[PDB]
Amino acid sequence: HGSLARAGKVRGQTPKVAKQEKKKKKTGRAKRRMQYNRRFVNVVPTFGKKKGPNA
Amino acid sequence: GKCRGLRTARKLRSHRRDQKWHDKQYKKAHLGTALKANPFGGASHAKGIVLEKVGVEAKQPNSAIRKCVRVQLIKNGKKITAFVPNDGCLNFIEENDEVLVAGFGRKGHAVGDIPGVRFKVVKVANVSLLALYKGKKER
Amino acid sequence: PVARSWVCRKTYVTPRRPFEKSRLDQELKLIGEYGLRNKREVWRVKFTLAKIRKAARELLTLDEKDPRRLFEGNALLRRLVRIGVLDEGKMKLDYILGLKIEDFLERRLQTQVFKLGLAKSIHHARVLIRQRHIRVRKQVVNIPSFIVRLDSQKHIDFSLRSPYGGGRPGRVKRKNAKK
Amino acid sequence: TVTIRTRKFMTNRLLQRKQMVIDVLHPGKATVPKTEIREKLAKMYKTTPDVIFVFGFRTHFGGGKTTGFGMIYDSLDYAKKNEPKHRLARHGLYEKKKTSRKQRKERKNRMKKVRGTAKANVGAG
RNA sequence: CGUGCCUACCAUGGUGACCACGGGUGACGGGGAAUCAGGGUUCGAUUCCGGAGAGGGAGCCUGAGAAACGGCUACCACAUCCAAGGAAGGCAGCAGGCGCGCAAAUUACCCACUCCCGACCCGGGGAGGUAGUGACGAAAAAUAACAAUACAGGACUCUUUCGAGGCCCUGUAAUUGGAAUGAGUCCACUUUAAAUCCUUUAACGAGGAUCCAUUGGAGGGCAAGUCUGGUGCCAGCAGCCGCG
Ligand SMILES: [Mg+2]
Ligand SMILES: [Mg+2]
Ligand SMILES: [Mg+2]
Ligand SMILES: [Mg+2]
Ligand SMILES: [Mg+2]
Ligand SMILES: [Mg+2]
Ligand SMILES: [Mg+2]
Ligand SMILES: [Mg+2]
Ligand SMILES: [Mg+2]
Ligand SMILES: [Mg+2]
Repeated sequence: HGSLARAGKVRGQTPKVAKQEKKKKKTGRAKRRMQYNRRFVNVVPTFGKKKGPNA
Repeated sequence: GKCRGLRTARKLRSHRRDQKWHDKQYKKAHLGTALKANPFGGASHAKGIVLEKVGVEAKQPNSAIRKCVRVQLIKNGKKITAFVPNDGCLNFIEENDEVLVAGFGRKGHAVGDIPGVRFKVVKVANVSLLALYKGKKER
Repeated sequence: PVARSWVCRKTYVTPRRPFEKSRLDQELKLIGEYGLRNKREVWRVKFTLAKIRKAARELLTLDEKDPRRLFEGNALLRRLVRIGVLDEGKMKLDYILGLKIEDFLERRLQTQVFKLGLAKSIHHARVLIRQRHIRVRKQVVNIPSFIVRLDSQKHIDFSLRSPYGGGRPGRVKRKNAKK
Repeated sequence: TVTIRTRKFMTNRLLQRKQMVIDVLHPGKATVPKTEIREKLAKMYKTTPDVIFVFGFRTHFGGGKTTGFGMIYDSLDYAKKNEPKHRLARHGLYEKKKTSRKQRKERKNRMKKVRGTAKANVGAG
């Protein structure tokens, strides 16, 4: 009836960007060590109503 | 009320066995026509051979054309419009292929953009469309 | 057919609500305080505190002179003394119910290592029990999840290991540069 | 120089041997061999090592003790009688040399085929 | 051996709405497993006990024991060899192979352990035991730490403190040891029927090209961007609402 033509119009028109180097990340004990050290032991010099982990 | 006397446990069995069929769930799970009318033969996955490519229309608040494959199962011999999942990947599916298929979400319904598709492509000659889309293993 | 064994227990809890802000607060303060690996061992200790409170409530369902209560209720309480969760005073089944999760996080190896000195900022204290450098009594201990009882409780004496014994596996790789 | 005590002891009057549980304390080195601990038992009871046998040694996770069972026989034939054919052989007292399957089991079929003096062929070769 | 178990004779009974009889079964039954308030709901071919069957279905020799099938005969269905005249067949035993499927492990080592058989202290045993494969799973568990010193992202009790800290983390692609600790290369012991693995023990083996953690997502449900650049009801994502 209609076409099967545009098989990935956007994925064909993707301007690719190479995934750039970032230093390799701690896991297990140590990632959750800095997850705790990011936002619970240390935020208290501000108040607690704003929510900005990514903004 | 109920038949609450002490010796009425046959009457409660015979009544509870009589009302349980009007549920949709117990009737499909325990009547024989659900086992021997559907495709897949009461399994989870099924390998199948491409008859052709079929592109079906869409419903109204999501106007598009969805891109699917008619499939001849080796097991059953039945005909199925299985949705080609990914974003390109109409290309990576071809004629006369091993096409593993499975349902979307629930066997008695569909997903709310298509006229009739219930099925979804996994393998292309034992190579998944997760592989073909990225990780580029082989056709 | 074969005979070795077939038995298994899943010392683990999956929680029910996956996405609560309120739950992640209590567990992220719990990781960073007692220096843990991951959240499955947060749930292990609760599964024990689940497994305790099953028997604690069951033996309140029974009669007073119930000898099945008198043997099972006492011996559970003696087990709590031999770990040292409780006091050596209160021997009642309701005082079992008053327990908490933080007693068990104290009686783990590193925190009694943190109470017996030579531990030095908890994430390091995980390491000195992982690297074969803290042993209890005569048997050499390695796994950090060791409940310290009260019959040992004190005897942390690790012979022939580099901050106590010496022995030269590796500083010879330093002294060979210094020859 | 190694620290050995026998904890749990027996005297087997029926088998004419003695049975003792041997804790070998290794504070230092790798686990002292089959041979040298057998010489410790040969010297602690002052009897001959060619008639004194031992087997079995674990190692309990860092330094520690290794545990096994000592055997002391009187005569070598007393040692041969009340020991199995394998546990002698690690000193060299027993050799079998037909320890293979499918040579036992091919001959069990080709002897089954013929019957008689013709089997005395294949019963020879 | 007791009985319609058959045969003879004779009577005319038996079971049924308390679901009989007739089907269906994706029914081997149990002991059990999953799910967790209580009460249930769904599986249970699967090591233990009991029944059945060796392609189908019949028939019998020997034996205390079989209607045996790694016994025998006949038919049917498959099916190999051949001098065409005939003979041997039977893996839902162990491996393996084909066919079948979404679907499941190598023609291994050995009676050392567990037990069993025999005329038997001695020979037997793919029953079993052991390795190879193995992410169905389950238990414990590093993944680059880790403490310092140091730039400071700078907070904290405290005295005007614009900081002494016997209190702290942090971005440190800043330096250091315990050259830590195992992962492997690898003497030896040992375990083990021999070898194998854990372990024990000898040396070597970490500063980010290293000895490397991915999987799903980021409108609401639902933990987490109005951040950019492409896309412009097309491509497509989304288990439902819907977004283009
Ligand atoms: Mg339950
Ligand atoms: Mg129940
Ligand atoms: Mg049985
Ligand atoms: Mg039979
Ligand atoms: Mg047979
Ligand atoms: Mg057979
Ligand atoms: Mg994705
Ligand atoms: Mg997003
Ligand atoms: Mg949210
Ligand atoms: Mg989803």
